[PDB]
Amino acid sequence: SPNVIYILMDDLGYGDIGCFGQDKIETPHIDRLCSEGIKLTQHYSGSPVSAPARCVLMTGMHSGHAQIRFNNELAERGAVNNYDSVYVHKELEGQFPLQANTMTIGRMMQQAGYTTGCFGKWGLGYPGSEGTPNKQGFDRFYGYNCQRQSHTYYPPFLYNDEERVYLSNKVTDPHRSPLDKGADPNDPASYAKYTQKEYANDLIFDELMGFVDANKRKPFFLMWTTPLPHVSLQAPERWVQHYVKKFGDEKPYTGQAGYLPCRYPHATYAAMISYFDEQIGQLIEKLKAEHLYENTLIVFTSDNGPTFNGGSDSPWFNSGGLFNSAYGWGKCFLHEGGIRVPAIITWPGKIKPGTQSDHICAFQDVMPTLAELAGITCPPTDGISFLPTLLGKKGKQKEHTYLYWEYPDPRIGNKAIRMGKWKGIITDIRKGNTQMQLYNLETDIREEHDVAAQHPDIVKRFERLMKEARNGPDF
Ligand SMILES: [Ca+2]
Repeated sequence: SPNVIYILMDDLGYGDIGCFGQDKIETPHIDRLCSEGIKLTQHYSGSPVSAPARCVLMTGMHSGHAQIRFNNELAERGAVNNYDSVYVHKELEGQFPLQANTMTIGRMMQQAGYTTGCFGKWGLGYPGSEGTPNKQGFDRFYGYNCQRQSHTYYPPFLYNDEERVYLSNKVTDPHRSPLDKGADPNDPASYAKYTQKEYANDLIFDELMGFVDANKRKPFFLMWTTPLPHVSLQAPERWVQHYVKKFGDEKPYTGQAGYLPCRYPHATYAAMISYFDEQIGQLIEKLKAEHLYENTLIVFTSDNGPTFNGGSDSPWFNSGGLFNSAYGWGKCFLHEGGIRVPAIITWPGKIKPGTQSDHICAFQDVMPTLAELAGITCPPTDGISFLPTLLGKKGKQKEHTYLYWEYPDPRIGNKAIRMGKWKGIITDIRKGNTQMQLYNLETDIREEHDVAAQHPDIVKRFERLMKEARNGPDF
C-alpha cells in the first residue's frame, strides 16, 4: 500500500498545461508527469469555486450533499474584509468551518496508519474553529488558513499547524493597493512595491519538502493545496522576464478587475504556472533520490476552472482548452469550462505511462479511490472508486448514473446534471429562473447550442434527478 501526493492547483484551467493543449505556458515537469501516467479527460471538481470544491474533495460527498456549498466569509463576525483588522484579530480570519468529527480523506488515511500533511491553502475553517487542518485529519499543516489572505503572495504571516508564523512582509490589502498617484503605469519600477521579502510559495515548498525528508521511511498522505495560479499576479522576476522575452511587450494591468496591479499580466500568469511546474520538478528529483518514485502515487489537478478578473486573460491563453473561459463560462459557473479540470495520475510500474481514460469521475470519487488503494473499508460517500481505471481494468470500473453540481452563491445560483453526453444547467436561480439549458457534449463541447426544447423528456428526467440528488434547504 503506497504513499499518495495529491497536488491541487487553484483556478488552473483545463487547457493551462501543455498536455491539455497549452501553446504559450511551458509546463515541462507537468507534461513529463503526464507522459509517465494516465491523463483523465472527463474529471470534474465538486464546485466552480474553492471552498465547496475542497469540501467535496475532503468529505467524499457531492455539492448537493456537502457541508460547504459556497465561499462563506462569516462577515457577521466583523471587519473580515479588512486585512489590518484580520492581522490584529484572528477571530476575523478564514471561512465557514467543517463540523468536528467530519470524516475527511486526511482522517481516513490517518486511521489507515498514514502520517498526513497539507501544504499551501486550507479554506475549510477559521483559526480556532472545529474545522482547522489539524482537527480535520492532518497531523501537519503549513501556509494560508484563509482564502482572503492568499490574495497576496507576500502575506504578513502564515500557519505552522495551529500557530501563526509572522513574516518580514508589511500587512497589505491587495484590493486597495493601486499605483502611487502619478506613477508611470508602463514603468516596471511603479510595481516594485508588490514584491516584498518572503514569497509564500517558497516557504510552503521548503516545508512540504521538509515533511517528505521527515517521513521518507514512513507511509505518508501529502496534499499540496497550492494557491497558484490564483490572482494576484505575483511571481519571481526570473520567471516573469522569461515570458517578457517570449511574449514581448504588453498593456499593463492597473487593477480594473480587482487584486494587485501588474506591469506584464500575461508574462506573470505564465511565470506563476512555470514557477510551480519547476517546484514539481524538484519534488520528483527528491522522490527518485530517496527511491520513493516507484512506491508513490501522485494526483495533479485544479480546484475549479480559469478566472475572469485580477488581470487574468483566460481567452488569450485559451485556459479553458476545449471550453470557453470568458466570465459566465469558467470559474463561478457550472459550464464545463468551470467544473471540468485537468487531471494526471502517476504510479510507476502500476499505472501505464502515456495512457488516457475518458471515465466520468469527480472529487467525490477521490475518497473511495484512496480507501480501495489503502485496502480499507470506505466511509459513507457519494464517490465511486476510479482505481480500476488507473490500473487498466476497465472491466471492473463502476460508472455514475449521473453527476450533480449546485453552486448556491448569493447573486446567481446554479444547478447542473451530467448523464452521458447530456449536460443540463439551471443558472440565474436567485433571479427566480427555473428554465433548464440542455447541451449535447458529444456534438457541442462548448455548450453554445441549447436544445432543451427538443428533449422535454430529458429536461424532466434531469429536473427530478436534481430533487433526488440534493440535501438541506432548496434555493
Ligand atoms: Ca479556486
